[PDB]
Amino acid sequence: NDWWDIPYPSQFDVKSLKTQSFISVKGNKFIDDKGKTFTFRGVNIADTGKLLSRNQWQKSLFEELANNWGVNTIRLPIHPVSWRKLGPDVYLGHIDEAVRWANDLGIYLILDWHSIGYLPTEQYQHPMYDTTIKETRDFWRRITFRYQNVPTVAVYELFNEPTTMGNTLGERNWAEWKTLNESLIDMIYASDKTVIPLVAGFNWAYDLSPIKKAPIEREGIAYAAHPYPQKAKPEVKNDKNFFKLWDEKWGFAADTYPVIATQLGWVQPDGYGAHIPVKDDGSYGPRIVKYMQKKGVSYTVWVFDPDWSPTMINDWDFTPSEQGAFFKQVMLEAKK
Amino acid sequence: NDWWDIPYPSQFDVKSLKTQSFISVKGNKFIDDKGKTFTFRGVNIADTGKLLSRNQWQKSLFEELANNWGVNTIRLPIHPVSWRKLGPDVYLGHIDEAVRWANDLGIYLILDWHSIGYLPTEQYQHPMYDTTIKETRDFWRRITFRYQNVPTVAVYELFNEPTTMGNTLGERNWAEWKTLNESLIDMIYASDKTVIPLVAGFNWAYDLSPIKKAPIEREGIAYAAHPYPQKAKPEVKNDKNFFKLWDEKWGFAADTYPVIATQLGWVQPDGYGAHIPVKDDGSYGPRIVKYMQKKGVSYTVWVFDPDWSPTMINDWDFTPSEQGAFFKQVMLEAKK
Amino acid sequence: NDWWDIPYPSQFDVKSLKTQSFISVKGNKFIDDKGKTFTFRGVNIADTGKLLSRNQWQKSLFEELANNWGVNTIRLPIHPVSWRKLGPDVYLGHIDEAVRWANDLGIYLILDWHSIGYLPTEQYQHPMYDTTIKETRDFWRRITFRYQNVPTVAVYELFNEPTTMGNTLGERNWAEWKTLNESLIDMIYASDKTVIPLVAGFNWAYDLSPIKKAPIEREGIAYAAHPYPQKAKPEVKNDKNFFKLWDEKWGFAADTYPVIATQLGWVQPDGYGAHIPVKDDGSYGPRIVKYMQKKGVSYTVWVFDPDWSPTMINDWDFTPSEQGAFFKQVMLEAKK
Ligand SMILES: OC[C@H]1O[C@@H](O[C@@H]2[C@@H](O)[C@H](O[C@H]3[C@H](O)[C@@H](O)[C@H](O[C@H]4[C@H](O)[C@@H](O)[C@H](O)O[C@@H]4CO)O[C@@H]3CO)O[C@H](CO)[C@H]2O)[C@H](O)[C@@H](O)[C@@H]1O
Ligand SMILES: OC[C@H]1O[C@@H](O[C@@H]2[C@@H](O)[C@H](O[C@H]3[C@H](O)[C@@H](O)[C@H](O[C@H]4[C@H](O)[C@@H](O)[C@H](O)O[C@@H]4CO)O[C@@H]3CO)O[C@H](CO)[C@H]2O)[C@H](O)[C@@H](O)[C@@H]1O
Ligand SMILES: OC[C@H]1O[C@@H](O[C@@H]2[C@@H](O)[C@H](O[C@H]3[C@H](O)[C@@H](O)[C@H](O[C@H]4[C@H](O)[C@@H](O)[C@H](O)O[C@@H]4CO)O[C@@H]3CO)O[C@H](CO)[C@H]2O)[C@H](O)[C@@H](O)[C@@H]1O
Ligand SMILES: [Cl-]
Ligand SMILES: [Cl-]
Ligand SMILES: [Cl-]
Ligand SMILES: [Cl-]
Ligand SMILES: [Cl-]
Ligand SMILES: [Cl-]
Ligand SMILES: [Mg+2]
Ligand SMILES: [Mg+2]
Ligand SMILES: [Mg+2]
Repeated sequence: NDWWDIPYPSQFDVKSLKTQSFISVKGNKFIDDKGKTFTFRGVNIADTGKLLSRNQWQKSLFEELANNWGVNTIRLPIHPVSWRKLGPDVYLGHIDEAVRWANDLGIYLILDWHSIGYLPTEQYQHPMYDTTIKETRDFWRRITFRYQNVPTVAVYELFNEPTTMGNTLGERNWAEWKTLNESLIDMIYASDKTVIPLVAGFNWAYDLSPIKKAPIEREGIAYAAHPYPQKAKPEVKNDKNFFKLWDEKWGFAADTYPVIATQLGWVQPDGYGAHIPVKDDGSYGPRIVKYMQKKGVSYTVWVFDPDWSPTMINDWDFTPSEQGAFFKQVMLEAKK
Repeated sequence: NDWWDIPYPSQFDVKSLKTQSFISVKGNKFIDDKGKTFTFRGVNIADTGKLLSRNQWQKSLFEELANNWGVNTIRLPIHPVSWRKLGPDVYLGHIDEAVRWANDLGIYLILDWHSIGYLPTEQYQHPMYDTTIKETRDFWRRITFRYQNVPTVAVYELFNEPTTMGNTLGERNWAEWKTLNESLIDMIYASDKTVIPLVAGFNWAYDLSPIKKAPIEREGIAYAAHPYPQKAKPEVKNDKNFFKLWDEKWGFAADTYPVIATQLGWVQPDGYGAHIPVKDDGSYGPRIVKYMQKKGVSYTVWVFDPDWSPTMINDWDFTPSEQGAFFKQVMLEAKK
Repeated sequence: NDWWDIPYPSQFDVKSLKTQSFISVKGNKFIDDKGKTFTFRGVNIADTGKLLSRNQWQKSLFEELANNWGVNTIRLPIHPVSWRKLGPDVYLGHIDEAVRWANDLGIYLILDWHSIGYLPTEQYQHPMYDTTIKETRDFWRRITFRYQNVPTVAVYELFNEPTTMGNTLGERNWAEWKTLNESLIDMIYASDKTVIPLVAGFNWAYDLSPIKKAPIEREGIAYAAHPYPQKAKPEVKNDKNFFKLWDEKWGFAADTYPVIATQLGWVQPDGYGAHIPVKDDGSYGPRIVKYMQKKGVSYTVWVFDPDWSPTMINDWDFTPSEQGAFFKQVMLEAKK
């Protein structure tokens, strides 16, 4: 009504949660607050607004994943268009639901500001990802305040997929991107020092190689990787050659910092919603899992949804897709 | 209708005003155009839009202040949300009213772009204060053009209360803020060299100390200070200790440049709309007045409104509040 | 409907066009792809949205110009307010029409992002020109993608008229403007290397003199000039004195780079829609044409419209205005 009476914001009520360990960074590993090494293992679900539109934003979704798919983590890809469409207040109210659901089940959330493009020039792959530096800062300001001292919310993934699309969106420049990530980290750490910022490299969060010489100059962070099957292109398709290429671009990072592969997965080239870079004959599955397990790398498969591809499920009865069936058994075995 | 026919803007008609002295900066003082030392002494009123909503935007308001409260100055806190809500054209049309009313009564206006936060990152304490560098420049561009050669409009207070809220809004950086103020000053001086820009420091316009080594590198400006009672926190509460702390952070500035305390005031801790940093037992009143009178510091008390706190009045019949009664007698005595 | 289903954009179908030479830059000249020196000679028409509003956006308009006025070029001044009003999708669909019409007639288009002001501070002469760096980049991103490999679209005129209006809009700074143009060029060249970027100087695209020491550091570009009659102000009004002043500020550029005078023209001081800087007794016409022909300078007269001034026509039956009659004969003679 009267703009001067608009309330100041409130923080999530931590008393509403059951006891749950905080996850933290220690050297190249995540650890829980009992000191035990921890690996994020789980899935993406679709944007909250997408799920709400078909009445699929429900605790039953989290229960299925925790109880039947072996997950300890769900990644929420918050699309800026949806953040605007629902509005911050309403969107945050739904994130609160996810927090309570995850907490009840003893699982963790990665909050992902889900854009694709080059934030320093504010140019993007598609309008669903459109944002500004101002809006991006404000999202992280609001999130960090609201979820202060909440162990369930473990990771703040600052910007899903940095890319300039062959420099059509701007001139990719590591120093500039590094500085902007450091700026976001500083805002976050000023508000909550317990959360783990997750930083991505260029080429759609595939190339971490700039961190060899110029890593982000902040402690307690982890690095993202999106090792989709068609990103590495060896002439001879075997474990050794893929492993070497992955090592060069992103895997080396796990020697020094924790790494979360926050997107990975495949569909057959003639399968549902097939597109570059997610097409594969299936051999990628065992290979990427072997690689990640060798390096202790964390992961959230894309995507546990029957509409968005590559799918893990064929329907809302959770009939597994090819990749779904594969990762389900991997996660169930890892949980044991 | 057709965007190509939208008129270019017009300037305030100076022929509509009665003769009134221009106020200017000379060394550490303000002077009128007869050469006599001048002190701004007055009050804030509420945002124009707030007053309009209850039909309280009236000349009778200015008349009460000039005739009965001893003021020579009114500060208008133009909130960006209200600037947008009324629209520039309509808001400026109401500022024109204030100009004619003030001019008729021989009093002056401070125009305050009333935001709280960190403009370089475009992050703010509350959405009522939300703005951008672009909108802020445009506000000053429009204001400076419209009120060219108008003596009644004396001071352009560029940004009410700079703060990063413990670096949650961004990393406070004096060089960056100094440069941005210099940029705004350059736009203003390109359009009207007679106006006085008023520059604020960090910690909600409390800390001017960076100007000891790095003052804004422009002539004819003054500095703002917001010495609310709870800003200085001496262990022993007496004149000497408060004076020393005020000296350290803002009072020293008055030795070299003119200073306007554009917000100050108090309410009892159990009084109406009490909040940090405006709570005091009342002893602050005599103390801040003694301090300002000693240093020749100008001031506008916050706020001459019965709804917005700390109030100077309890109702629209102008029943004085505690601080209202106090400052009313101070201003009346100073006017004599 | 559902934002995740919003289509990715498509490119203009080059198979829809008849064969037409590409125009390119070679040293200080334009050449066609047969190697012959080429001069752009033509007119501006009004903004597409302006023409649509009165049902004047028609192929008949292009046919009149190509068949009866001797043009080989039409400049389209795309106003940001109109880009927003129609929306990118609809505006681009109308530009597609112009492409097909021009191509059919064997003539070329200059696409002009038609703003006036200082892009680095995002401050402008009038709201019809209002834009941001983000919107400007996005316009060029969309344009370059859509018209890839289209010979008909020859020139991308990045920003119509740079000016700070006496530094009221910001502090003019060549290094800053040069860098921003280079940034836009890099985005464009990443998407289509065949197009010709057209760069403007300060003082409403009049002053190219900064390029003597600090030219844009990219190949294949041309420079704009807007030599309106009142821009040069010799005390003695003859060819020699105007030529010298034009030489100093913009004409020298044609010695080293190709130049397009993308706005020029006049109306009598007591004529229709007369204003600075377009007022002249008519002697300017022969003088500017003589000057341009001497230097091999390309041009598009402002403006072939009966409402927008200075006009080339008095009505939609194409009754020529004074300047219209003059330039019509110049262009017809040049075409022969
Ligand atoms: O396009 C060629 C280039 O592709 C590059 O890979 C991109 C890839 O990283 C990206 O991965 C994710 C997106 O992050 C995610 O948003 C998207 O979700 C879609 C979903 O696929 C649709 O079914 C649904 O309707 O809408 C959602 C919207 O979020 O899922 C993909 C993984 O499938 O996807 C984009 C295209 O969407 C890829 O462009 C690659 O890195 C380059 O090498 C390549 O040139
Ligand atoms: O919040 C803790 C921190 O407070 C810091 O002080 C801030 C103070 O400087 C600021 O002063 C003014 C505002 O500038 C002014 O906008 C506000 O007006 C309110 C009014 O109080 C309400 O009654 C009304 O409904 O809405 C108007 C909107 O303009 O009045 C205050 C003075 O009372 O106020 C803010 C809070 O509003 C303070 O945060 C302090 O500097 C820090 O040390 C402290 O940590
Ligand atoms: O104003 C004083 C200053 O004028 C400066 O010249 C400007 C001049 O370059 C500019 O040229 C073009 C504009 O680019 C173009 O947009 C405008 O179109 C108008 C048209 O004139 C109207 O009839 C119509 O209704 O609306 C369109 C909107 O696009 O046409 C002019 C040429 O006539 O025009 C502006 C004013 O419109 C000039 O300010 C000059 O360079 C300075 O020296 C001078 O101080
Ligand atoms: Cl990239
Ligand atoms: Cl594909
Ligand atoms: Cl601060
Ligand atoms: Cl309080
Ligand atoms: Cl200029
Ligand atoms: Cl004029
Ligand atoms: Mg947390
Ligand atoms: Mg004035
Ligand atoms: Mg082309």
